[PDB]
Amino acid sequence: DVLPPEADSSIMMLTSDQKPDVMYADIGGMDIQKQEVREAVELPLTHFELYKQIGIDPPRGVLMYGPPGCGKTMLAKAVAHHTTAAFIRVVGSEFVQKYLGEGPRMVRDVFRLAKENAPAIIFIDEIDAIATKRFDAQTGADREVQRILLELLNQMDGFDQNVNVKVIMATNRADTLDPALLRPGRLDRKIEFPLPDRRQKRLIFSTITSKMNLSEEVDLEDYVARPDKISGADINSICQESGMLAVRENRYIVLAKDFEKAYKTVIKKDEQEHEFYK
Amino acid sequence: APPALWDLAADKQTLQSEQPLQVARCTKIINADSEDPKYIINVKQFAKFVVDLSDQVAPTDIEEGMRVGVDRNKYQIHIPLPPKIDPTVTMMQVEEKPDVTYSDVGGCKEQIEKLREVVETPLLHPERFVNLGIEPPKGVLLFGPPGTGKTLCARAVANRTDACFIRVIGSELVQKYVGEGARMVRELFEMARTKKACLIFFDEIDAIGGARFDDGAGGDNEVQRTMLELINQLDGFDPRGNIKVLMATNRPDTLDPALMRPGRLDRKIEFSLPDLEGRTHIFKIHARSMSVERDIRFELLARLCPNSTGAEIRSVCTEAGMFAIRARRKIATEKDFLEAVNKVIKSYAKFSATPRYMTYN
Amino acid sequence: MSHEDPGNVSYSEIGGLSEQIRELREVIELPLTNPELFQRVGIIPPKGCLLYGPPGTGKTLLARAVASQLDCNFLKVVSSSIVDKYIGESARLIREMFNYARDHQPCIIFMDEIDAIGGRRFSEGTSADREIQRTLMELLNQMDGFDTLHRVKMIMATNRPDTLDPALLRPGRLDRKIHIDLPNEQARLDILKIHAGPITKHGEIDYEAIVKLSDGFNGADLRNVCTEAGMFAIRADHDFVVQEDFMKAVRKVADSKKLESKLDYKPV
Amino acid sequence: LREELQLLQEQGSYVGEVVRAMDKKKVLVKVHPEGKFVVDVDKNIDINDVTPNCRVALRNDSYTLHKILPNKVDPLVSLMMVEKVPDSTYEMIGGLDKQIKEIKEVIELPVKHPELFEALGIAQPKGVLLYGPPGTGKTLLARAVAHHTDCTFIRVSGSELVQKFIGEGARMVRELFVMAREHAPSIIFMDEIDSIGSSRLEGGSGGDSEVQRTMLELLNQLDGFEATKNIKVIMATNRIDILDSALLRPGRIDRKIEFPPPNEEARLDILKIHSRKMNLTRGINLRKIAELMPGASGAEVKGVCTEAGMYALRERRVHVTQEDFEMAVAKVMQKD
Amino acid sequence: EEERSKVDDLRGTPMSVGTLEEIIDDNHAIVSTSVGSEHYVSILSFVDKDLLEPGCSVLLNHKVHAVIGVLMDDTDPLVTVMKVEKAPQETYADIGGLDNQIQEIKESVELPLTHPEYYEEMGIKPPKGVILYGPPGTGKTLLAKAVANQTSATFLRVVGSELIQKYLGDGPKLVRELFRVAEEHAPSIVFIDEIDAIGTKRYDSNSGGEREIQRTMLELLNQLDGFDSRGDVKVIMATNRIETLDPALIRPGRIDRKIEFPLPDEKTKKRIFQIHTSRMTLADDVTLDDLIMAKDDLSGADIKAICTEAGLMALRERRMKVTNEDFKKSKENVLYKKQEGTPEGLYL
Amino acid sequence: GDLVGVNKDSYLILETLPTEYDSRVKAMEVDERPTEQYSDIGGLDKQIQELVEAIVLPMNHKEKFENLGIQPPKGVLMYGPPGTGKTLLARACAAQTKATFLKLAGPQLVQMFIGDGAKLVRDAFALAKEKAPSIIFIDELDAIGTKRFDSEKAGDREVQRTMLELLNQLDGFQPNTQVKVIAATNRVDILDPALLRSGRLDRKIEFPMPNEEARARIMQIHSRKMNVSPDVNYEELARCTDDFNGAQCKAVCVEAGMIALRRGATELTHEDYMEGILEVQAKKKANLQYYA
Ligand SMILES: Nc1ncnc2c1ncn2[C@@H]1O[C@H](COP(=O)(O)OP(=O)(O)OP(=O)(O)O)[C@@H](O)[C@H]1O
Ligand SMILES: Nc1ncnc2c1ncn2[C@@H]1O[C@H](COP(=O)(O)OP(=O)(O)OP(=O)(O)O)[C@@H](O)[C@H]1O
Ligand SMILES: Nc1ncnc2c1ncn2[C@@H]1O[C@H](COP(=O)(O)OP(=O)(O)OP(=O)(O)O)[C@@H](O)[C@H]1O
Ligand SMILES: Nc1ncnc2c1ncn2[C@@H]1O[C@H](COP(=O)(O)OP(=O)(O)OP(=O)(O)O)[C@@H](O)[C@H]1O
Repeated sequence: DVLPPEADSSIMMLTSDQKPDVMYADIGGMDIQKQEVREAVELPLTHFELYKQIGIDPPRGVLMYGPPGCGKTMLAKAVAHHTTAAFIRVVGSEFVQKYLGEGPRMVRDVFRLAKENAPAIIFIDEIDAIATKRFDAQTGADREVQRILLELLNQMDGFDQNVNVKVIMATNRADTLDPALLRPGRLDRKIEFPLPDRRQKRLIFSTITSKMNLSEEVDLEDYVARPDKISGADINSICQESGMLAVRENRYIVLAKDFEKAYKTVIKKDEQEHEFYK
Repeated sequence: APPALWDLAADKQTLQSEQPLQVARCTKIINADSEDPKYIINVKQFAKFVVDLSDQVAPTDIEEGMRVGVDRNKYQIHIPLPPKIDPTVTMMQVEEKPDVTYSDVGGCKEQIEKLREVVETPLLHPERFVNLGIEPPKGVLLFGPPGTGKTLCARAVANRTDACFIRVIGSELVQKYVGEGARMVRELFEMARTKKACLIFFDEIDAIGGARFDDGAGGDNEVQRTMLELINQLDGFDPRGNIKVLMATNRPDTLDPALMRPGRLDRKIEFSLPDLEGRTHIFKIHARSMSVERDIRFELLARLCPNSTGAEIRSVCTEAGMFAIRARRKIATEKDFLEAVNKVIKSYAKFSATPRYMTYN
Repeated sequence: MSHEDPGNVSYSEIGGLSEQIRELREVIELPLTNPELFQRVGIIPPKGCLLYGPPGTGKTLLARAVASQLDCNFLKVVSSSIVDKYIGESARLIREMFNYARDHQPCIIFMDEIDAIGGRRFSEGTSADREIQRTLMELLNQMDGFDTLHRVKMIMATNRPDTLDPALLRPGRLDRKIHIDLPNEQARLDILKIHAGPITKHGEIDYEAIVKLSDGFNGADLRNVCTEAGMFAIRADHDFVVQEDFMKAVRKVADSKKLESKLDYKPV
Repeated sequence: LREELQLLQEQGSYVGEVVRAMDKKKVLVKVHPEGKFVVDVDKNIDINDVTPNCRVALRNDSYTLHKILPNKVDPLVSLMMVEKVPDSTYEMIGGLDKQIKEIKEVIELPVKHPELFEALGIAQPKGVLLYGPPGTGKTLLARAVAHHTDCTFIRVSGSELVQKFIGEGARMVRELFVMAREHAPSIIFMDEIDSIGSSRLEGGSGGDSEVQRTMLELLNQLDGFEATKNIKVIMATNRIDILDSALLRPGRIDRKIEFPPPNEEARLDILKIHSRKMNLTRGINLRKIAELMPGASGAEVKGVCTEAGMYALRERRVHVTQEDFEMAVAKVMQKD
Repeated sequence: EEERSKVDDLRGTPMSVGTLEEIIDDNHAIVSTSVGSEHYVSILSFVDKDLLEPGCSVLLNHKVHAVIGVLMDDTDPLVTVMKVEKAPQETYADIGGLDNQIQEIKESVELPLTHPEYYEEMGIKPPKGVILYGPPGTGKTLLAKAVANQTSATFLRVVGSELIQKYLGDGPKLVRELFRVAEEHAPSIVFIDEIDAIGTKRYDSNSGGEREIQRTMLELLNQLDGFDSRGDVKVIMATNRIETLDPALIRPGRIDRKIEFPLPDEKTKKRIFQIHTSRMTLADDVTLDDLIMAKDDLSGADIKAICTEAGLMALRERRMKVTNEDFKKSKENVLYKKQEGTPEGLYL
Repeated sequence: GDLVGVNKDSYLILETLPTEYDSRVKAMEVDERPTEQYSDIGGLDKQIQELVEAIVLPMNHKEKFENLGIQPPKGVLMYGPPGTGKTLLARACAAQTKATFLKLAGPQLVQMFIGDGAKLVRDAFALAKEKAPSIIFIDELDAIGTKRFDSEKAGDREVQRTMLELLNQLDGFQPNTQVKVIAATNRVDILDPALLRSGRLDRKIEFPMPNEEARARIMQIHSRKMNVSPDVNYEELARCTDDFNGAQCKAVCVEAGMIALRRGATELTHEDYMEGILEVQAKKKANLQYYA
């Protein structure tokens, strides 16, 4: 006798339902951005008769590159607010074991519950590790898990078509990835998280100060100017260090000297004999 | 098949002797000893085994790190196996059989003489330098113009007195595996001290001797595994060694291995290379090649080919016989090939004049 | 289980930096005795810190003394356990070691000499750099929980923080970055009193000549100068020594250490 | 089943892999986690169905081969070949008609014609190149001409898993030169690793300039030995360093095709081409709608339909009024 | 006959395939099979023990861990590449126009093998092979003698290229390529061509860069230097431009004959094209007087290319025709191609 | 624990068996005592006292340290251009002090398998707590202590983590002050600033080229084991030596003894010293012409 299927496998899923994370109303004013998002999220989740009509086959591909900054998992738990689905969360190294016989079974048991249960979303963090190509026998298992990556790659076309899966991929460095992994027909959509630059500055100072203590006294006017000059960046979580110098206090409502001291340490700048043309 | 008949027919006594020692699987290394009877042993199955030893083997013969036999049933020690090592890496390391006897020298006397007394003379007469001690030097070095490289090492092969000696080159020890070079140089002297009479040789230390340090990213630091560890393993005191090793390379580079050797090694000679009156010596061994006319004067063509060593004038007597069959003739007179020799020096100097000054400069 | 460090006082006796003693005091030790202070105001304690060097000494000691000052609770991690062996199974041991780190509450995590096991992916090397990242994945996973997070305090140390990569260079995983400075005048008499300890000398003396001749030295280096001047006493067959022969042994050895002080420049 | 289970009861029964076959009737057996084995006869199925690398069952007791099982070797490769490109027959390609008449006589000749080689007086062509700003259709035309030529098509690198199945110390492209011969005679392509990173073949030469040697050595055999003919390649590049490909090949002997930028004759038919898979009306004029975009890229043709097709996906109706047709053109003109 | 039905019960029917580790003088032969297992194997059967050598595929009987004999080894994917021959399909009737160069080196390639009598009396001998170089086909110029050397003995062609071949380097498996082909026959001709070392765009993957590409070439020396090889393995190297070989590397070889072919003249180009077209012409009628007179000048490389497109453009008419306005217009493309870079100079 | 014995599948442990593991990791090298003594160095009597002190003082003089509060040195950095006779002088001091010697080298801690030399110090310093000094000597600490600038990583990986671990257990664990460790380097170019500590390198003396008095001494005291030729002024051979290494001075009596073979007489003259002295240095073998 076989399994039902299935008993699934070890580890676990979900855990992203604790709430709250991030509200989507921040982009609600545009409606130019949400219209493309609204068509790329909830309609690809469950819709049937609308596809075969127009004939366009929606791809499962989601590739997230561009960090820093972080982005990513914010929009992951934010989708949990949007829709409810089973989230498979595993590190790229989670299936590495002492034997090479269990490996092909685990990634098979992960992708076979995606076609079995709907809707399903599987998230693997930074698979660029196993993307390293080495033929050596001691790395043979290390190359065996990259063919496992090519195995589950063979398994992701088994989802075609159309039922069912949602594959979101995130990596810090895509230079080590193989060309066929980013090729369309499997992953047809490359979502590049933009560099924080100037835009993510003010947004990321506002989200940390809401988690910071008020700050109903402390006036954000001077901290968006002088600390903004010395930012690296060194963007997202140094603002948390600005809050982690509030625990340095010793003060009930964070003093002005606490913020300024946090950003001025990292990172330093050395000026000005050259850029003075400005 | 008749040789394979009685060959295959011997399995009747085999299977009778196959029952004993069948349990020797597998080779296992021991660890420590708290008492005399019981020792802890580790096997390649990854499972460590404490056990006593059979009454057939004395306890004093078991030393820490000794691979011994086993009885898979009782796990007890069966018979010791001397080799602990090594996977592969031996076949390119081991060199056997002679070639290139001493008669192939190109006329260099003092050079080949003082490097002969560092190796052949001490081993041929051990009591001599022991009573004459003082003490033999700890090593030698070879480098210079290419002629004559790698042949002087082949000279000691046919002049070898008793047992063949080990040859090692740098590029075979590259990683992949790191730490073999350490493990290798330790075991070859342990294998030596039993029979002695085994030389250790290393070639082309320039590529693996890159010195010293750079900003980043290394770079030379992974190359420091080859140069620094080999010199360090040479820097031992045991004894060290009995055969006083050897060294050969191309350029004197680099500075760090070059400044480390005077503290240990000795006898640094510079080629030499032919003397103006020594170019005829390479022509003497070549005077036995094919049929040489008595009118030929070797002193005449010697001066016309400067810095030709024995390699470039080996082509002289080659181009001699080369154009001899091209012209269908038999012998080659002096004027015959030397007309082509003045061409073989100049026409081959158009692209490169073969300087060695520009290598280190 | 057996790692121990004193202070309290011996931590505050290091003489510097003064505000850095005031840092991990309320950051590490305080959450256990008064967790209500942080949760009422709403400020979260830092989940990580990084102490580099050596502009002076105190990279390890600063986090080390507050490590056992929280409680008898501590878990010490040595960089030798991460490398493991061929096809190293320590991936589950990094999980095992942190699993038993949660057996101790509130937990503290150390990492020392990460410039070895912190291998950088800038220039892509042998797969040994990959398994370094996999061991980093075992670090982050359990510390990314889904489990005790704000309660546990992780610490890492490095020679230079160019090995962290943009992941660890970022806060979160490695949050606080703190360096060490030199003491001042009349504060030299302060750090002096705690370096007195077992070694004693003549009744009438002034220690200012001793310590002033050695500037920018490790606390053990100055402790060596006191012993080196004390080991000159056995050559003089006396218990104490006059300060004239002191300054001799003090100045000589100190100037010999300064020639070896090269490579103190560290990247930011 | 009870009696047969007793035969399978002790150790069960295994599955082996035969690396080589012998005439002595002893067959080598290999299990994936275990080591290689070998066994005497063992004769069940006809021997002609037993080939190296093929999957075979293994008995427990005598360790013989009970049956013969179909293996997968070509399915491995061919699956990677179907990943890079769809089918894309002649009905899936258009606008290149001037160039398809240029490429056919190179492609069609060794499959069907060759007896007229001596009559035409030309050696078997070494390959063809296509260079121009992308653009599409260069990949679609690969298996297009080959479809009506009846010759099967194999694709290209990365490969990417041929660094193990084929050894590292192995010669790579020379080992891939074997795979093309092991398969039925086919055609190759260059895809892609042509990037804007700065400008160079620096990173492209790993999957291009080295595969340039593959077309030489394959047709060197086809000339010399093995069998039989029918091996071809197609180049895909853009601008600049193609002149270096003309430095590597001194014109001997390469068919001349310049991969065009998107053109009026190209956009006219290649639109209807991709509209055959979807059911729409005839009220759309493909002539003038292609002339309003004299630029951009050939991939923008699919960008018109597919990307702007999500707007018709917004109103929950299979077809939309002409007001959106001008909006479909308005979206592609903002990126210009 | 009877030995087949006799030893079968002594070895099989089931058995295993292991590997050899080391041999002891006590007749116990230590073997190693997957995974991590040793044993003492004492067998007098079928050996042949001397021809084995370690690393072998030698079998291991199930009862109990004994080696009855050997079968064979293929082996590895590496051997399946070349598959001989190469047979003389590049013909001396495809080349012509070179005389002073064709006479000299014809002796060196034919100096071994035939005429052994005065070769062995020498005893020094030049068993170093030869060396070629030069653009575009100057190295391919005398390659026609290498294929003329396929009519007897054996030939080998190894593409040097630049990047794909990397390994440690250590050159471990390329010496295997040279060794396995010489085990079939053992005469040999080994040919290397197109060394790109000076023309590299970048280093490949983790190799080096810079000196590590040099040290694997220094290992290419130490292989070829070399210690210790006697027979042939006739070494032939070729490239477009050689600045590579150090003053030390040329001394072992090739210290005798390395070749340079000058650009062809009107006599060579006419003898190049007429001989190349001796097998197949286009519409017959071809006269070589106006071909070399119209385009002045360029190598006989592109003269086949313009003739390649000559019958190719006429193939729109499916066999035979010439359009005067179109032919000179199609010739304009290649005419301007060489007329864009006409000056140098005055290269002089 | 581990190491305990247990019988087949019955899984009963009869006795708890020591000690630790494994093979060469437990005992790196077994050395009884050298054939030479500290008296073999001429002219170095000034800088040997600093050496001899740090090793000898914690043993016999320990009772005086608890009275005066004296802490014995642990690490010592012994460095000079080779030959400096550092390794002969180090081990020779362990012969008269009964100290058990253990031979170890820095590069010996690097193996294919990661985590070897690193686990060795966990075993090595555990014996430093178990055993009483004795002694431990290492060499080439400067190379293995190379952290580069941009990492990772060097070829010294396992040891640079091992050294800083060898330095770590000196820091975090006070009982590690037992079994003082001697370190030696052949160059000061690369030095880890973390090496400065009481338990880490403390005594440091730069070794220059020995003076004319010391160079004449060492050549005679290296030859005390062998025959020394009479009729020697010792002044001429001393002043003619500039930058010449002490190990080369041994080669002087070698080359002068090698020529004694072809000379036929084992007796040597004072002019033969300066003959072999100028022989090895400056350089060899050429002469100055064309230089005007
Ligand atoms: N004086 C000589 N007598 C005999 N043979 C000579 C002489 N000079 C040169 N040769 C020959 O020339 C050949 C070429 O030497 P080769 O270039 O291999 O030296 P090498 O090993 O490259 O030197 P290095 O290791 O310093 O680079 C040698 O095989 C040697 O036999
Ligand atoms: N508003 C925000 N903007 C950016 N980042 C945030 C914001 N709020 C929280 N974060 C950070 O996002 C992190 C979670 O992201 P995730 O778990 O995907 O790891 P990651 O940030 O991708 O790691 P890495 O940056 O190394 O790739 C949290 O550590 C948190 O500090
Ligand atoms: N200053 C010195 N005092 C005494 N002996 C010396 C001196 N310099 C050189 N020697 C002699 O030279 C020989 C070479 O020893 P050397 O100094 O090269 O070892 P070392 O370089 O210290 O070893 P390592 O490099 O492993 O530290 C020794 O036998 C030693 O007796
Ligand atoms: N301020 C101080 N007071 C007392 N002892 C000190 C002080 N600073 C350092 N020490 C002593 O020095 C030794 C090392 O201390 P610490 O860990 O601060 O330096 P380190 O980290 O080893 O040096 P590095 O930063 O170069 O690695 C400790 O054993 C300690 O006893």
